[PDB]
Amino acid sequence: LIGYVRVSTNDQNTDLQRNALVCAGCEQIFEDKLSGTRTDRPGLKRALKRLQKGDTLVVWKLDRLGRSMKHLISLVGELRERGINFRSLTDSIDTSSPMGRFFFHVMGALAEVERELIIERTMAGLAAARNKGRIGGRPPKLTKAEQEQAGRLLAQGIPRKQVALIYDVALSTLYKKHPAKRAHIEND
DNA sequence: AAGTTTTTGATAAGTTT
DNA sequence: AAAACTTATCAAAAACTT
Repeated sequence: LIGYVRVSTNDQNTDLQRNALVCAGCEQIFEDKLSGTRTDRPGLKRALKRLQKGDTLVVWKLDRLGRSMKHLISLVGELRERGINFRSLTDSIDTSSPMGRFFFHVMGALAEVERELIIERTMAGLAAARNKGRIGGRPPKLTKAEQEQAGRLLAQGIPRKQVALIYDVALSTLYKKHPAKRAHIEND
């Protein structure tokens, strides 16, 4: 019984989603913009607040919409959470009551596969690029010639809280050998 | 742009002469 | 034995790739 509208960037395809619900017999308007960084609902972010947690929702173009990347499915599954579903017209996407709900409930929950295998496709251009031509991981800032260097420092007269200063390693790295000073258990 | 695989690093898990 | 101290968990990372 609600109502929402999406903007792309031009006022050309705005009236397409605007008065698109002009007869949708809604009750509330929710215009917004994307001009900024669409990484934080750059428009009408409180529509989910003052919403009828009991009755259905309203929005129509899942096309031009914030709906993006892997997350577009992650949190959108909050409809089934409260008391709504969907049922626009531009895309008569089967929804509304259980007719669509439990018919497009395994379309967003099973939507895994839609890209769940891209977990392999993506690993293709990587598991291959690997082989012997560039692994693809944090580049070592410490050189092998400078690693074994301390192989005889603190073995002739060098302490601990001093061996590392010109190197400036870390606050957990350094020690990667035999014991040092009593007591155990990590944390970093 | 959703990933790895290495090789990394400031905060939180831990005693007894 | 209280917190010194060397740990083995937790992000961000610079390298890269679908």
